[PDB]
Amino acid sequence: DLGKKLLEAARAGQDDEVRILMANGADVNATDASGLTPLHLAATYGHLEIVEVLLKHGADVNAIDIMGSTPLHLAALIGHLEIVEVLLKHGADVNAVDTWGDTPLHLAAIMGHLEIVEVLLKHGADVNAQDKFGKTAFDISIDNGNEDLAEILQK
Amino acid sequence: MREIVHIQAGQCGNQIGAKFWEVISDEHGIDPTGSYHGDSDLQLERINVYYNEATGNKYVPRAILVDLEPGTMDSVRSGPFGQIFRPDNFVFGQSGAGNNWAKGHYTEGAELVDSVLDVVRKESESCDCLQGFQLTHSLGGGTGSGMGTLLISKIREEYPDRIMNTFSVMPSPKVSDTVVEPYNATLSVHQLVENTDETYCIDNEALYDICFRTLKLTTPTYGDLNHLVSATMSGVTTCLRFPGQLNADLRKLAVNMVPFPRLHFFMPGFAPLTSRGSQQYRALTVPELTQQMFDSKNMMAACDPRHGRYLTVAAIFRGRMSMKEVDEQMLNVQNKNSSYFVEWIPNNVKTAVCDIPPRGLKMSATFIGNSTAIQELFKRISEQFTAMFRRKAFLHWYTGEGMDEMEFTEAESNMNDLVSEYQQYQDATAD
Ligand SMILES: Nc1nc2c(ncn2[C@@H]2O[C@H](COP(=O)(O)OP(=O)(O)O)[C@@H](O)[C@H]2O)c(=O)[nH]1
Repeated sequence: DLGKKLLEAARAGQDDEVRILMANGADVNATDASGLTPLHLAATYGHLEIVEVLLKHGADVNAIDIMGSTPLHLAALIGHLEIVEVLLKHGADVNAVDTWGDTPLHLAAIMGHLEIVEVLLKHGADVNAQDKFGKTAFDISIDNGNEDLAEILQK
Repeated sequence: MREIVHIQAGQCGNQIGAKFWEVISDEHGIDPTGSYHGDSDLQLERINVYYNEATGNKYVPRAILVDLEPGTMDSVRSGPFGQIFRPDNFVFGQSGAGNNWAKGHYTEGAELVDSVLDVVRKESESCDCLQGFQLTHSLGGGTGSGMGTLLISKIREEYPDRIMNTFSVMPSPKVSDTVVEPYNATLSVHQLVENTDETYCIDNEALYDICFRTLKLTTPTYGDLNHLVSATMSGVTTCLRFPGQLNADLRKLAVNMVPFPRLHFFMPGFAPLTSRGSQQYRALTVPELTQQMFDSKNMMAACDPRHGRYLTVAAIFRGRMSMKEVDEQMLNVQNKNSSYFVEWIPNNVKTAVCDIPPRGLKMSATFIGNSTAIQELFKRISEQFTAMFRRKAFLHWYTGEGMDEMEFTEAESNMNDLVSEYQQYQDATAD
């Protein structure tokens, strides 16, 4: 198989196996055993130009998995500013639903990464989108203990 | 019960251990080199609680310093009172963890642990009445959390009748760079609830908040916090470095503080608040001292006690003032806020007073608070954690180092029963 090597190539963070594997006709969006594309893994563990040369080689800027996560779910959660800015530059989803009901703004809010909220909201995040436990995005900040996250959710 | 053997590991832990030994080596009167340069003998009645004696007026801090990063030790040698450390007690690894718990617990810490156990051994072979063990570390990183918990487990299974005290600090996405921290945190808690006796909680979030709002330091450095923690350390160790009936040894200390074996997570707090090297001209009085050190604006953990109820409290006042004033303000806060105390534990707040004040102050006050509100600190982590373990990110780090993966959800069930335990004893009236 030639999608496995690309999957663990964008996950381990490399420039060579993301330059001449899609060259051999490798599935640019090849998944694994539950549904992670090499863009989830290039956006997730903290790698930049792999998401700029992958998202210009046919990467779906809105791909899901077994529980419902997108590359913006797995970039607003960990905390990589430039990967959320670029992932939104191609037209990602700021109001995606997964099996536990969370949206990427709930995940960037839970993990206390605040500028990801500063740009996820300015690009149209829904403050009235609730989850499996019936709490909005403005209902995460008042239960967290973080005032700086409740200041951007009421502005 | 007299001798206390102290240990520091991890970046944060070694740092705060240094700040501790600074302020207390000045308060006890030891010079940088290691000779008694004090004035009052009040600083030597219980000096043996933290120093061995090398004959010739040499006060060797009964301490041990560890790290898997070979660097770290440099920050020790530049520590102005750092030459006083015993040569043999320097045990420094050379691999480094890089914010990884299983690397410190099942991998390389598993290699250096038996090297530390022997120096601890020859430290206990020269103690008259060895009290217990007192540790300093951090929870979000790699070395401290993991190797710390393993060390505590082995000491526990070699010394079961000695008190287990830990001064642990908290991760938060306000100071932590990486985000592998809501994993190492829950692991560390999983081991702490089951292996330790006492545990003091310091939240990085609180120290950032205090450095920004109060001290007006918009750009908080990483020593600005070590100041704030070392102060609290002197405040809560006063009961063990100076004479007095209240909180004599550590056993007594936990006795009036630990109502249930698992619930042992304190929320320290100090008044007044100062920056580094800035003394107090209008030094604080008494009603503002106790009116502050029971408010939330001076607490050391991001936990509003006004939401919960206090199980036990141990207040400590330092300096020269009026005794009646002290006890009176104590009971005043108690009964004007008897709605914040479990009325089914009475006489729950114990207050002592010590003569020698801390450095830069003439009157100070320390706080130690086993509250039911501390669960808010553990409902936050189990939120940063359940949002990252339901996704399984970075699990090849730990699981790919001999770790079980279910030793995670074990910790989630453990901490999520702990939260229900602090919520349990919040609304139980004396029926
Ligand atoms: N207040 C304070 N926090 C620290 C210090 N060093 C590290 N930390 C915190 O501890 C966490 C882990 O960092 P580090 O100490 O390098 O990891 P460890 O040594 O492997 O436990 C980070 O999230 C930091 O916020 C320090 O000197 N002071």
